[PDB]
Amino acid sequence: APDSITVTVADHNGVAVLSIGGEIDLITAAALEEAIGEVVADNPTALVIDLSAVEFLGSVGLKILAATSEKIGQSVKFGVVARGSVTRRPIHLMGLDKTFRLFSTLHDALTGVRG
Amino acid sequence: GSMSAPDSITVTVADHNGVAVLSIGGEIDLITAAALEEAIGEVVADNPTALVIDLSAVEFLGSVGLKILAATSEKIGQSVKFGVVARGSVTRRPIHLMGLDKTFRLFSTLHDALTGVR
Amino acid sequence: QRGVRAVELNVAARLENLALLRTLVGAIGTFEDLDFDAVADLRLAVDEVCTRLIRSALPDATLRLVVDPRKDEVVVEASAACDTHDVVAPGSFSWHVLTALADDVQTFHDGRQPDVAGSVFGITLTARR
Amino acid sequence: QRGVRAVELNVAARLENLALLRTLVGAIGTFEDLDFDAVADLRLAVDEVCTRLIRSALPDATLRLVVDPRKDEVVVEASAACDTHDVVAPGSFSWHVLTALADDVQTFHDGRQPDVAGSVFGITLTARRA
Repeated sequence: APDSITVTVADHNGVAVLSIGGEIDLITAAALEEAIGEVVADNPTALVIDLSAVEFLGSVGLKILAATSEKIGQSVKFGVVARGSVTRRPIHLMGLDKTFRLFSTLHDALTGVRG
Repeated sequence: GSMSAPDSITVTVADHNGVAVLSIGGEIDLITAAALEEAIGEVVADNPTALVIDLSAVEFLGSVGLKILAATSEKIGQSVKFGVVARGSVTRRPIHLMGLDKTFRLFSTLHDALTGVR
Repeated sequence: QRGVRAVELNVAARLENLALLRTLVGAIGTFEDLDFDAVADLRLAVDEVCTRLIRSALPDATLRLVVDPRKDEVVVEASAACDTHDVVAPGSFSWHVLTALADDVQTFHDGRQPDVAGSVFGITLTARR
Repeated sequence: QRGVRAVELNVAARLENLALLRTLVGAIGTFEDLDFDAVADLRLAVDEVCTRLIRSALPDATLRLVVDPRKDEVVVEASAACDTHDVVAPGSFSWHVLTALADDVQTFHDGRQPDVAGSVFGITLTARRA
């Protein structure tokens, strides 16, 4: 992946947690898509994408999150951690908070993505 | 930093057991230089035995601020124990690079400066 | 028209320059005391317009970006010599982004025939804090 | 000349923009992975040249700042239409500051008589990456 994005993969009792940091733009978009693809290929029962550390969420990133929800939402419990001006705000401004479940913290997403 | 509400420096003077400590916050540049030189002149006018200028909270120290520090040292230094608190890349480094730490006493912290001017 | 605090940024119209532009635009908004939501909106809005221009820009066109922080509004203008007049327009996700972030999204071009020597396309928007 | 990642900034040459320029220069130096000493060195050196330019700039002059990040160094050029050729007089404290903080610092101007329509005065300087 480019140096301007960071992607880590973790597990919380079977919930896959994909944590993104740095900037999500046209330069780093492929790396983000590839990381999501890999996680989804392992058939998680639930997936939380944590955007807590994201410093810039470009429109391409909004597209990726919406597409992911549409692609997997029927088969995988899906959630996104986003708060503040960079991530949560444009997701709401575009109305995409209705398209996937947003959580303010990882704790909420983990306790909420299952039940 | 809007034109409506321009940034300025913050000025505070406290006595530390006989030592006048002038503390500046913000950016010292051609715009704020007059404020800095006025603040020094007011403390000097109260006739301190020792003066510490604390640049701990200074975010930018322009060349004009360097001039004002050396000029202060020249205009009190004989009659007054003078010391400057400066640390890091913004403050002590340009003072060091310009050789002014040979002109007045530098200290890393206010605690060090206070024992130093005594 | 420009206010005293207007900043003109000129870079080669290449995707590799977008990260720098976002950093400078954010520094301007922060310096102008926009709040966190407004700085993020400005960065995203400008990133979107600059992305659209670059993807149509001639190989060594210059991207010219003007950020003009005003009294009540921040006016943004970006332009570049492009290979089409269809750089961005209503109905696209890009247009939806711009109008969700800004108040008066407008475009313009110079009417020259793009396949000859390109055509300057411009986007202007007003981001109100 | 200027690489693909160079940036040209233009602002009105005036005292009210002096702090804005510093903030942009610091943003670039941080973006260029200069260390903390180098970012502060760059801010101070470019603030010095911008102060000198502005303080001699014609009333409606533009201050142009070109930052050119090259493999081993960052090259900066600042210029403005000015009312004199003695914007940074040799021997001045400014020259001492500039040579302490930057490399290959040079002034230049277009040779026009400043009183007629001003004379563009420029300063270039180099920040070594290591």
